[PDB]
Amino acid sequence: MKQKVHSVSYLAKAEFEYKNGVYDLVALPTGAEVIKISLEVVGLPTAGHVSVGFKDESKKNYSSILTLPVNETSGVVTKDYTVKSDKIVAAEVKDALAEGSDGRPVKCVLRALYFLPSVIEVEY
Amino acid sequence: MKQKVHSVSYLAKAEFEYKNGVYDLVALPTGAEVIKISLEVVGLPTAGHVSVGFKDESKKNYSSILTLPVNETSGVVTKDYTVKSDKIVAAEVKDALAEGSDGRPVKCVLRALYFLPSVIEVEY
Amino acid sequence: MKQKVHSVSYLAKAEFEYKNGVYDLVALPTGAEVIKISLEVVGLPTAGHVSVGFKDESKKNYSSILTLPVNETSGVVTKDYTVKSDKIVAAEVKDALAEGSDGRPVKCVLRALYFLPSVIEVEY
Amino acid sequence: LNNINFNNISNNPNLGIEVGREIQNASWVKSPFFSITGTGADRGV
Repeated sequence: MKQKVHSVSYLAKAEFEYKNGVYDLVALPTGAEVIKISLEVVGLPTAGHVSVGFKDESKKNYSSILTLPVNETSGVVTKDYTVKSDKIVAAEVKDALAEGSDGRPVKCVLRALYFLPSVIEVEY
Repeated sequence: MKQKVHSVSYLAKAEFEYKNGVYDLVALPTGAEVIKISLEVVGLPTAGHVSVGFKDESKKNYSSILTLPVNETSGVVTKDYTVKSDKIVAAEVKDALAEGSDGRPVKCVLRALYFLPSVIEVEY
Repeated sequence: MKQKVHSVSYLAKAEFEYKNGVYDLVALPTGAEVIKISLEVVGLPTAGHVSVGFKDESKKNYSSILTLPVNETSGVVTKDYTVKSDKIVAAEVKDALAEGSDGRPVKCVLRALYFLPSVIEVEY
Repeated sequence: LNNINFNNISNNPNLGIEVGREIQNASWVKSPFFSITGTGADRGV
């Protein structure tokens, strides 16, 4: 029994304030082993969607991987990802107005747990 | 592309024996990045609920975040947490009698994967 | 507040080509803290199931823990595991023919995030 | 908070750009005419 495993893992946490726009949340290296993406809505939104996905450092390669309507206020991507030139995790809010029902601004927190491309050899 | 990430991660595993009471399972530091809480029931319970949640080191600030009835015997919190003075993960069993249907006592295992508040700067 | 935690974590990624057979994907040490198993299907299968489970290094102790039909193409185990002599994560495909609808062979990727049995003492 | 900077070492202070006191000019060409011209009666100019 012998294998190569990723021994280095990072967590990136980034906040944005949940109104229309595009935000570049997490930067990933080539060969990164993205194993968890979680999005959370802190507050009480009244209308809008948040779409998180992957895009290039420069060019317009955005593609949503997780969509969150107002109601559930939390989500996790159902899929695991190896970074292949799509080195930006990004989130866009197309519909959103002011906070709503609270008076206090609505937050969105994205946490990305990913393993670095480096590998080491271990036998058990 | 440059950011700060959490580079230190711990897993805490704690067992309790699934009968009425309150147990302080996992201790977390301020600023900890709790990214996974999982609860497991080893055995065949006959009646009861397990509620895991957060509470203070001292004062009575308990609030359930995951409730488990008898049937499913396993659960994971759907939400991610930054520790803000709620530095105890705790679990309470309000209804439970002896093991039931087995003769062998029923176990509950809680695993908490969390990232330490420390950050480092990385550019990719 | 003082505890012992697992401070060492590895990720093992292994590919197989999605046709009938048994594959030994990930090797785990005794006392390993398996906290995530994820299976992914890269391509468009037409018929078949993939069952991932645990088996011994030698003897025929295979038992499926996650079954994936053709349609969903991705899955994650709902349960957390401490390695007790079942030190092989294995995957079997009982039904599968050639790629189907694509002309390009169908891949399956398994990622196993697990914490090493070592513990350290920390107080917060 | 803690989004991708995209900034470079350019817009990072603590650096302190230094500029060369020496200027080098963009003149190198030399036309042949100075060799042609002369006070002799037989020079081209």
